[PDB]
Amino acid sequence: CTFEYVSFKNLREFVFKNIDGYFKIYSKHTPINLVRDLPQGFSALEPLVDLPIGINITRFQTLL
Amino acid sequence: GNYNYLYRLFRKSNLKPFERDISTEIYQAGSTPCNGVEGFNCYFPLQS
Ligand SMILES: *[C@@H]1O[C@H](CO)[C@@H](O[C@@H]2O[C@H](CO)[C@@H](O)[C@H](O)[C@H]2NC(C)=O)[C@H](O)[C@H]1NC(C)=O
Repeated sequence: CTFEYVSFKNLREFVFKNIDGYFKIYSKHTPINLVRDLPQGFSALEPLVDLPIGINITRFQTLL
Repeated sequence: GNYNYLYRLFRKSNLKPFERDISTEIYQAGSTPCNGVEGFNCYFPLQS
């Protein structure tokens, strides 16, 4: 508990990397109309959160 | 003697920069594995 912050039709893409204890989060939102897979195209994700966790990560799980 | 301050002298690898290790796992010095029990060739990783 070293940190706490409180703030198919849509595509949400994320980048999660942890370098030297810094957890960098990139994101980009766009509307889509496709039910098969990710649409073919190009877009750039932008950083919003840089959280210095200092925590070793080897595995992750997605919550629905 | 203030023995409340601890430091680590047993670890299988050198740390990366800006690393903080809180592992309590028993250091394995010998070839015999240590299944959570310390003793000969099984040492506590922290020193006071
Ligand atoms: C992150 O944690 C993993 C374990 O989940 C570490 O992998 C271990 O590394 C040690 C040597 O330092 C080995 O003796 C263990 O057998 C490894 N365990 C597994 C399951 O791979 C990894 O080194 C850790 N990395 C950091 C940055 O601390």
